[PDB]
Amino acid sequence: ANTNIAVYWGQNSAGTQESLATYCESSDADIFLLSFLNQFPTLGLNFANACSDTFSDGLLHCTQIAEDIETCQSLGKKVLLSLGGASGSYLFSDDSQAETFAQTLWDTFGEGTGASERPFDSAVVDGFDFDIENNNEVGYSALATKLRTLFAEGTKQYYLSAAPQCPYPDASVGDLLENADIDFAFIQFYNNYCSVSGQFNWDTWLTYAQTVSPNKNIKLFLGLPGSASAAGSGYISDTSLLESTIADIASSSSFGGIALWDASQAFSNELGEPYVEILKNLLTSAS
Repeated sequence: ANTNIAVYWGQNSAGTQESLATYCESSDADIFLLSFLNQFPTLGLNFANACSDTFSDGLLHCTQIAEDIETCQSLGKKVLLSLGGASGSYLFSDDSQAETFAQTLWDTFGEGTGASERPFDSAVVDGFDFDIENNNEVGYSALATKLRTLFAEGTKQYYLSAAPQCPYPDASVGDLLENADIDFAFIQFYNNYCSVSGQFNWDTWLTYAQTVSPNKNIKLFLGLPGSASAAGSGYISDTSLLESTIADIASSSSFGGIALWDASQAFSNELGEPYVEILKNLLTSAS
């Protein structure tokens, strides 16, 4: 499809973040990226105010999120766990360490049967997003490649995504995007020279999809802030500009839709219609 909306959820950018299920029951969004597994290989999660309980060892234990992942999935939504963010608390030393970690993710969050503490109990994520922000690329391609092998053990389709910023190549997930099979790229077109109103470089990303990406069918997403306060710059309130941008980029099989930072912002920002709704509708109208 070229009409999907992806939203990050978990970090409460707007302050007023509601439960994950609240957004899945909205109908404006299709893919939900839980933000974030912010610490690894030694596991640590952070979902701002949305989960506070822990196992004895301090690892988050999130029964409401677990319930909500299942609700979301019954409603046809996909829910991926996003690795990374701005914490500064993750790194792989090498490919072998990252391959071990694939097994860890599978057993902790996927359909793996290896006995592990499960932050989401019997809920099973639909895959993983790589929002690596520390400019260290080691291991992610090996991790993604190993995950693909493990997914065959499961009983549903799994997805891998990455969240580069628009400068190409990306200094954190470039190697991953060039060397692993990735379903979705949620490309950040703001806080950078290549934003929509700057020197918009969608063309470069299209070249990447068509000629570099191991998955030729990878779907590129226009990543935007969900409100004026969701990022320093790059918020687009001009609906004519949104409309013309979508018209330009929807013209290829590589266009997947729009990704938004974050749900709390895109759902609550009204212009008096929720911003996420405005975008969902522009996508379907272009289709």
